[PDB]
Amino acid sequence: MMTGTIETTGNISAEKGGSIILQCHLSSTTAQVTQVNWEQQDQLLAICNADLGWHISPSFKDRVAPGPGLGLTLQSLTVNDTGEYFCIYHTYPDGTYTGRIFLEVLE
Amino acid sequence: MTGTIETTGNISAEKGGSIILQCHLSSTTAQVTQVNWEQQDQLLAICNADLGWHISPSFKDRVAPGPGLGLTLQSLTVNDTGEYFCIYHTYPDGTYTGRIFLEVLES
Ligand SMILES: [Cl-]
Repeated sequence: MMTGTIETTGNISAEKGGSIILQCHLSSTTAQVTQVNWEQQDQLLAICNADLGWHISPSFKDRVAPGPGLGLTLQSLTVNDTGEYFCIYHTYPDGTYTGRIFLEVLE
Repeated sequence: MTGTIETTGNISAEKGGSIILQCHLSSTTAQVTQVNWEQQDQLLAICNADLGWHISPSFKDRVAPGPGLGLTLQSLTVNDTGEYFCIYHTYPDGTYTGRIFLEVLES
């Protein structure tokens, strides 16, 4: 019933120390994007709210720049950064769409 | 981090009658972007701070918005039995979820 789909930047590799762009895109729906959250299973990274702008959560402020667009740029990568990241689009009237990216930080 | 959700709890109600599902978000000053009413599988309604109520079309006959941020179900059937979720999408806090289990009865 819900027609939106999400593309993402895929399952990726960067190396210890570097940077990476996390990005998604919502296709195939005319619904309004009211907010995008970036999260892990257990943690919030950042929110773009259509009305209010970007908020980066304090534990990531140091090493995360908003954008480009609705994406996120991770800096100073460590091994601990390995795992799943999620771009969560909150929309009206369709509701929540979620894309997934797996990151692996290399030895 | 700081918010908590009260709900109307776990409920029994009678085949054919009506019920109010309600949640309240406390202990956070964060702005509520919208509140989704969902089952595990499906969206029932969204109340969005800018756009107002959307009642999802397949539920329009049996779900009336309100009171406030809650939902009223009418003409319950045994299928209506299950989990309902009130999912607050907020800035800068993120998502808080309240749970309500509905068990619908004969006699
Ligand atoms: Cl807002």
